[PDB]
Amino acid sequence: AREITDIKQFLELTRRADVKTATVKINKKLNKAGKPFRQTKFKVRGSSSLYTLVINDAGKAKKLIQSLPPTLKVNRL
Amino acid sequence: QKIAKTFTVDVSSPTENGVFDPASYAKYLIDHIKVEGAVGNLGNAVTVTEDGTVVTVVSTAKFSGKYLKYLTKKYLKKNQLRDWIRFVSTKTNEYRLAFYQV
Amino acid sequence: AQRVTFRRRNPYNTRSNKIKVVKTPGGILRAQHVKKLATRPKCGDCGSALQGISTLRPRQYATVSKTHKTVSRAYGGSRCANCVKERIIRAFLIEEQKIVKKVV
Amino acid sequence: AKRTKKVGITGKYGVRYGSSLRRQVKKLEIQQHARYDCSFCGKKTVKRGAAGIWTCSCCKKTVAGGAYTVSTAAAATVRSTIRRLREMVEA
Amino acid sequence: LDSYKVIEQPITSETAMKKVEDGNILVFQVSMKANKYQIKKAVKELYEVDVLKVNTLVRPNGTKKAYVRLTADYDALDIANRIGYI
RNA sequence: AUAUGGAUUCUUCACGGUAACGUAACUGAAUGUGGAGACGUCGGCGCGAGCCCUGGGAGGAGUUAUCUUUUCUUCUUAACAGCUUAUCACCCCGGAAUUGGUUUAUCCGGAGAUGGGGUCUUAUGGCUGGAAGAGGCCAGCACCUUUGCUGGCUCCGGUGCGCUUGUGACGGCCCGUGAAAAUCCACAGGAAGGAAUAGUUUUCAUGCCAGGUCGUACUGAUAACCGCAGCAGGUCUCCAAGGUGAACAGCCUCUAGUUGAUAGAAUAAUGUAGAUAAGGGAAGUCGGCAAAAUAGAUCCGUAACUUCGGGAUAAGGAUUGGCUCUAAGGGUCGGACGAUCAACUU
RNA sequence: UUCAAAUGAGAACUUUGAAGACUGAAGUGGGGAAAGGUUCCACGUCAACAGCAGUUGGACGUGGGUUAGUCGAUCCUAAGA
Ligand SMILES: [Zn+2]
Repeated sequence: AREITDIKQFLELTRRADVKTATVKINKKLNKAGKPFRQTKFKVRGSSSLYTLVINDAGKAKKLIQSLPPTLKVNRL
Repeated sequence: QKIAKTFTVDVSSPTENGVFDPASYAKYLIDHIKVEGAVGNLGNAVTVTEDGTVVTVVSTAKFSGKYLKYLTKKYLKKNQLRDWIRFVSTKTNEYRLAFYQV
Repeated sequence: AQRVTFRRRNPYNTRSNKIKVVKTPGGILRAQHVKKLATRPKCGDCGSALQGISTLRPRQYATVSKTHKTVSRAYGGSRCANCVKERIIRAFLIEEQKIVKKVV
Repeated sequence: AKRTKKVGITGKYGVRYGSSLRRQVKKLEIQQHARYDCSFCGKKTVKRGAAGIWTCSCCKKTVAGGAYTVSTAAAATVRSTIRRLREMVEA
Repeated sequence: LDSYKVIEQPITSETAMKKVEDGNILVFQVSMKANKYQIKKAVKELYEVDVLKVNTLVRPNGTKKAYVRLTADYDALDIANRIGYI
């Protein structure tokens, strides 16, 4: 399993003609000081690797789930 | 530095059936709790308040849920109330005096 | 206080049968056979080890790129960076001495 | 200080083997463990290994020589005689 | 070795009849000379199916047993019904 | 087998750094040379892992005549991938007596030390993905189905002449110097061909196909092997907790395992194994045979003889429990001390 | 070693529960190499066998069971043939 940090590469990867399935995981964490935030993980299945992107902001994850390609299968949880 | 935790205990199921009282419970707690040494050293450090439907303890010194379960089992065995009542937990630091499966 | 076992048919404590004890995500202790260590490549004259070149097993050099097995200079992956200055200087001086002996 | 009166290195042999044999091995064992001078180095780092073979720690050299000392009197005198026979044949 | 010598019998013990149900795996008895290529070929050609893998084992009695797994587009229950034994 | 991207080129076969060297790539025939595979035994020292020990907290179980913030238990993180991490080794500046740096162990410096600044191998650790969705521990709710549901918590640390094991740099020993080949990689050499209209790149990234034959059950020994047998006998190896203790000795205990070996009733002489004994102390017997006595550790002390290394634990004396204290022995933080933390020896 | 129940024609010896002890991590524990060859598991069963017994059994009768691109052999060479 690999990991990507830049979002353009993630979107590009969701459109590699070989990815079929993705998964959206929700993790209730805490930011080491006082507050529980809702970290989100996007996991795209390749054919020899599995790629992952981690977002802490909720709005960015909403925009991701919005602009995901409308041809890819997505397992919520 | 001294962030006070709160311990709330439900007593209802035995209380409403004649087999329990909350006032002796609260007095037993307030006079057997130890601080740094023997009992009787609660100088505005812990506070026990009875309500009949909830018993509340607030402390600032060393305290835990295990200490409270220890003192409660002591009280119950002294009053011959094991085999009928059992101390349990519902949330983190919220407890209740349920019944053994009669 | 939990005890472990070999995981292959070889029951002896030879060179190729080396165990580590590991804690799995299931709560238990388990053996794990480790592989042999790697030696750094050596100078062809100096005998010393070489910089830059990564240390692996022999076959594993067939799956690594060309930059992990060489440096950017003459005798890049075989000689020493100091056993090369010497064999430059000696060649130059020998040709010079030959030229002077032919002049006289 | 001197922890032994006379046995020295051979103190490891204890009471065994007889006195004269220990007195004989003492000379050779003191010889074969000392450090000598490298000539191509200027430094005193020579040290035996595999009798006959004397190795420089620095300088990575290797010389042949005696079995318990770098150079024995016989080969010294042989070298002297060859050095003497050099001039009479140069001219 | 024709594909009538290769596949000899089906195995019908009630421990084997559960793999065809849950695991979707046909258990066969093949000849001591067939290999994992010929077994795949013969099964595919006799029952027009999609074989995913074949495992084999030489039993203590002397013969050789095959575990042939099918793909998600077929049903070993129905195929064994067509062969007759269930 | 190859297609889609990327890089190189009209200077045909790439750039940066003074240097150690760096990188996503970045052609190389015959012949030649190199490296790994590839190696003895011991000693202490440093580091890492599992186990042991232990503090706070979140749940569950035990005891409670009296006492105990108590006793036991759960609190886990695989191969693999990316970023990063050190002893050694190396480079640049500099030019050292008033001799310096330095290991438990004495070696190093004009053949360039100490010092300042950098480069490398990644054992080994740290973080992130794999991965909490898994596994563990709890609470509630439903049952003549052979089969389920929903909630929670799964966190933060300390210590070491500890045990087991891996590994690094050193030291010692030899009239003893402690395998070979398959296989893989690189270097030197410069054949051939090609570009800029398409090549070169399959040692850069992603994408497609396949991986055959035999073993695989169970025991491994006071019942599975070899002994005429189901014989108190024989035969190679791995893992391995707490106390007492110098200790893998003896004695007790947790996790696992066993409760197997004909039984019942009485208690004579004898036999076998284990003990005590008044006064005497070898008078017994061929003969102190067999038994008895001594025994750990700390201190005072120790002869003849000697191949000077030994004899030697020579011989001969004295002490040892429990409890309350005293003095000595360290780290890390602020430039004489000031604060705090931790261990077990005398 | 002991108590009760269950099964059985029949119980000191089989099964369950309760108590009492033992091996004491150089084990009476958990795995293998060679060797053995079905001794593994289920069902039934007691003519003989397990030096008393037996409803038990590695016995007796009938069936089930061993799945690999990554663990071994296969490949290499050593002393030697
Ligand atoms: Zn020298």
